[PDB]
Amino acid sequence: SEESQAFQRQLTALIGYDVTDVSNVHDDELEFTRRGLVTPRMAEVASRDPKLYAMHPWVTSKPLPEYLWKKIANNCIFIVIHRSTTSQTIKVSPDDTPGAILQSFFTKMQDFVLRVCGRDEYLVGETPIKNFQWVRHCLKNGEEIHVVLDTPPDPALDEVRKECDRKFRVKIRGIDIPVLPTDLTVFVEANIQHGQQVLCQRRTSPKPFTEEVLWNVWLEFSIKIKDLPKGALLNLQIYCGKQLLYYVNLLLIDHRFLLRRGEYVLHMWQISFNADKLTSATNPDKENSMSISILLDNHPIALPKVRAEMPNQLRKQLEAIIATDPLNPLTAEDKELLWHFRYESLKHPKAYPKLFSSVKWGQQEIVAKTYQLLARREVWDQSALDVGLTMQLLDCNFSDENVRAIAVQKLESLEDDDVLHYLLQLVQAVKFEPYHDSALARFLLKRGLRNKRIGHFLFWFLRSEIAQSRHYQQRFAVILEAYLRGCGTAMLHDFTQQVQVIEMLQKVTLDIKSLSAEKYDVSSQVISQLKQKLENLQNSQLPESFRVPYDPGLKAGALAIEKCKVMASKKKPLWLEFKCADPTALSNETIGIIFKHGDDLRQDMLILQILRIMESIWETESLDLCLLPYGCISTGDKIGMIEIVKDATTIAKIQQSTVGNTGFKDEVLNHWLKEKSPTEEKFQAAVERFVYSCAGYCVATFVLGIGDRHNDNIMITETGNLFHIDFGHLGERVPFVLTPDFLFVMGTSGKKTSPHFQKFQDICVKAYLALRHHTNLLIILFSMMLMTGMPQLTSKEDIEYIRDALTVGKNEEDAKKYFLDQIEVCRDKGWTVQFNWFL
Repeated sequence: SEESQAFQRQLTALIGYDVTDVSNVHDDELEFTRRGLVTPRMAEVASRDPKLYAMHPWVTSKPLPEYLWKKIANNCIFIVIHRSTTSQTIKVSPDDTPGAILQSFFTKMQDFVLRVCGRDEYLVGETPIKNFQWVRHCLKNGEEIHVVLDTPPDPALDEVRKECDRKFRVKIRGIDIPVLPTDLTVFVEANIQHGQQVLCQRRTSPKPFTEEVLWNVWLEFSIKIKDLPKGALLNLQIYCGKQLLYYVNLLLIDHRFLLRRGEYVLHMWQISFNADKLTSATNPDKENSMSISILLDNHPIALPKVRAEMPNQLRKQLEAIIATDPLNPLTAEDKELLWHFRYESLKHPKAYPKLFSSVKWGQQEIVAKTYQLLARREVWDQSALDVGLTMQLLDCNFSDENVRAIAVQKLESLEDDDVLHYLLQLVQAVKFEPYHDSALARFLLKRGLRNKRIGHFLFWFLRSEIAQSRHYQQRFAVILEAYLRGCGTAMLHDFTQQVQVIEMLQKVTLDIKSLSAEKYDVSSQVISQLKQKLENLQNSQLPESFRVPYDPGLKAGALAIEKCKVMASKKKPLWLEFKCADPTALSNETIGIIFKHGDDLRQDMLILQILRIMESIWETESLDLCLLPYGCISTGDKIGMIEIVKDATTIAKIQQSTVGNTGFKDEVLNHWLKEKSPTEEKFQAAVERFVYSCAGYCVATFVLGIGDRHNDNIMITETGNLFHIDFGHLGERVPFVLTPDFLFVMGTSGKKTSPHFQKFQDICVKAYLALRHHTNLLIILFSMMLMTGMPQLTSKEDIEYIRDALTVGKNEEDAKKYFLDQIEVCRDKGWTVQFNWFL
C-alpha cells in the first residue's frame, strides 16, 4: 500500500537513513537481515504484557545499599500523594507492595495508579517500593516522594501496525581512483582474518601508484576452501608511502553459508586496532573513493553432534594462565596447553576467552572439535553470570557465531536495570559482529521491544551511529528499523516529536555558530540573532512538547526564549531552557539543555557510561562516591545535547571571580561554598559531599586515564557536588586534580593533615580497591570504549594504560600504598599543572 509507502517514509525520517536504498551494496545481506528480524520482533511484541509495557515501571532486584538504609531507621517511608489541591502523606513500609498502600490509602480515606509528579514514571507492578529506582533516587538525594493518583495509560495506544579441497585463491585485477595526488609506490595485501587474526597473508609486487594500477594476478593461499571458517573476512589493504592508505573487507562466507563468488569492485575506506577496520560495508562514496576489483571463483556446511589427568604442575601452569588479566597475551605454549587440556579448561568460566583464542580457526577439524566442546556446556550454562566475562566473548577477538552466542546466552538473564547499565557498550559491540543479523543484535531487539526505557535509549544509541558512521550506519539502520516497527505508535509519535525538535535546534546551533567563532565575546547581535531564530521556531514548527532524550521521564514544553542564550566559550553552544510540559510538576524550574557543535559527544557518552558502571560497582560494596553523570546524547557529527546541571559553576570561574584572572588562591573555593551556604548545617553537608565527590572523580578519572585536567573542565554545584565535564580529548603531569583549593576545603594545607583529608584518603583507597575487584570488567569496557569511539587506539600502549592504573598483579596492600602516593604527587605539584594549562 502507498499507506505502506508513506509509513516506510516516516521510518526513514526517524532513522536518518534509507534501508530500501541499495546504492552502497554488493550483495543482499541487509535485505536478508531486515526479513530475518521480522520474527524476533513479532515474537517479543506478542509476548509483552500490554499494561506493564505501557507503564514501564523502573525496578531493580539489587538490595538497598547500607548508605541508603541510614535514611530509614524506622522502617517507614513517607509518600506524598496528590490529587489536585489535595496532598496527604501516607506513611509506608519498604516492603509494602504498591497496590498495597493505595489500599492503605483509598480505605485509609479503585481504578487508579501512583505516578511520580511531573514525570512519565509509574510506581506499579508487584514490587517493594524500596525496589523502585525513583524511590532510591529520592532517598539518596534526601528528596521527598511526591506521587499523583491517576488513570493508567491506555495500552491501546501502543498498538503495533500490522506487518572442496582446493587451495583458496583470489585474483587482484587492479585498483582505481579518480585522482590521488611527492609521488610514491603501492602494493596490495590480501589477508584471511578471523577474530582479528591473520590465518593467511599474500601480497602483490610493488607497483607504480598511478590513478590506475593493474596486476591481473592470482594470489594463492595455503589454506583450503573447505577449511575457511564461517565469518572469515577477506581483508584487502593498499600500502603506500614511497605503509597503509586504504582498506576494505569482504565476508568470504555469506549469511546463507555460501562461499562468495564472482566479480567484485569494492570502494575502500581511506585511513586518516579499532572497530571501523572490521566492517563489511564498502565506502558509499563511489565517485571520489579508491576501489579495488577482484575475481573469486571456487559449499558451506554443517553442524550436528576426556578421561585422564592433568599432572599436578601442568595444572598449576594452567591456573596461572587463567588468572592473568584479559590483556595478558598467550604464548604458543599457553595455547597448546589450554587446547590439549580442553576439557579441564571447560570447567573454568574465566578460561573461556583464553581457550577460544587458543583454537586454530583456520583448521576445519579443530573448529569441529570446538563445537563438540561447546556441546557439553553444562558448567558454563550453570555459572553465575559474569558481565565482564560475557563482554570479552563479544569483543573483536571472537568471530565465531557459536562462541559469541553463549555470551549472548548469558546476557539473557540480566534484569532490565542491568541491561540499561551496559546498553551503550552492548550496542557498540554490534560493530564486532561479522554479520548484520546476529544473536547480539536480536538480543538488543528483544530487550528494546520488551521495555520502553531500554527501547528509547536503544533508539538514540543507534541513531547516534547511523548519523555519523559511514562504516556501520547501514547495519545499525536495519536494526533500528526493526525496532521502530514494533515499539508502538505511541513511541513512534514521541520519537517523531523529539526528532523534529532536535533537528531544528541543530540547524539553529550551526547557523549561530557561523555568526560566531570570531574570537569570544558573544555579541548581542549574535544573542539577538539567537532569540530571533528561536522566536520563529517557537511557532507552528516546534511541537508543543517533547521528551528530553537523555531523560525520557521528563517532558519539555515551550522554550523560555528570554532565558536562552549563547555561551561565551571557544565553541558557541546554545544554552536553552524549556518549561516542563507537566502541570503536576513539583516546581516551576525549567529544563536546561545545552546544544553544542565542535566536540565528539560519542566519547563523552562512553565515559559517562563507564562512570555509571563504576557507581554500581561501588554500590555492591556499600560506597557512594557521589559521582554526577549528567545526561549527554550525540545526535550527529561533532554535535549533540548535554544536560544543564542546576546551581553549579566551573572551578575556573570561581577562581576568576575573586583573582580577576590567573593566579590561584587556595581559599576561593571554601569561600564560595560558605557564601552559597546559608544554614551552617548545609555546608557542613556540602563540604562532606565535596570530600566524597572529589574522591570519586579522582579515582574514576585516574583509572580511565583522564585525570590530568583543566579547572574550566570540572565543576561544582552550590551543594558541594564536584564533577568533571567535557571529556574532549584540550586536557609535567598529574594523576588527577586535587589542587590546593580542594585541599583548603578539606581543611588541611601546605602538605599537612585533617580529619577530612584522612576521610578523603580513606574513601579513595576503599573506592580504588573496590574497582580492582572488577579489574576484568573495567579492562574490557576500557578497550571497547577505545576501539569504538576514541579513534586514537594503539592496540597496545593505549589499552594497556588501564592495566597499570588498576595496578594489575600486585596485592591489596601495595595497591592502597600506590594510590596514596598518587595523592601525594598532586600535593607536590600544587598549582603547577593547573597554571601550565596556557602557553
